[PDB]
Amino acid sequence: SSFSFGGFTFKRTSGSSVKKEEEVLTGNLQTLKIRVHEGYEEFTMVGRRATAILRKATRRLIQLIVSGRDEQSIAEAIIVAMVFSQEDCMIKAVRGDLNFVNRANQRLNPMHQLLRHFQKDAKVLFQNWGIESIDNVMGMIGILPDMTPSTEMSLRGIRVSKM
Repeated sequence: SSFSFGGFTFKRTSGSSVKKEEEVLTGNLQTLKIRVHEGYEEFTMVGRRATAILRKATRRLIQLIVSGRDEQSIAEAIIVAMVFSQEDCMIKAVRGDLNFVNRANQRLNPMHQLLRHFQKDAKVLFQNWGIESIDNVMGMIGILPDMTPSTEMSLRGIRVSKM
């Protein structure tokens, strides 16, 4: 029930999915054969400096609650979750070709390609994801596309659990 992605251990806590291959065009008009997880799943994410609860459906982030020691540790977890979501807006936020390889010169898996692209610079990803008005929930806060806190708005589906 656990696996690694992007520096985080993911643990599925509920749900299930079936893989279906889909061929999409990235935002840079490159073909990419993604391995789409169809179904609704709940996960925890545990990294060195950040943790999260993630609920998602097929190519759709429903809820992400993130905790972390600072804005950029939090940002790291968000990037990973947005890529893992497989959302169309994330695919379309790509701005360069995906040709990443490991030290054996083997091409990274598609979801790794995407993660490595956004790990260059996540600004377009974050700007394109979507924002929403929020309610002022005790112990929680919004996070804006520039990774600063807000009590009025947040990235869509995403909240930060404060200390």
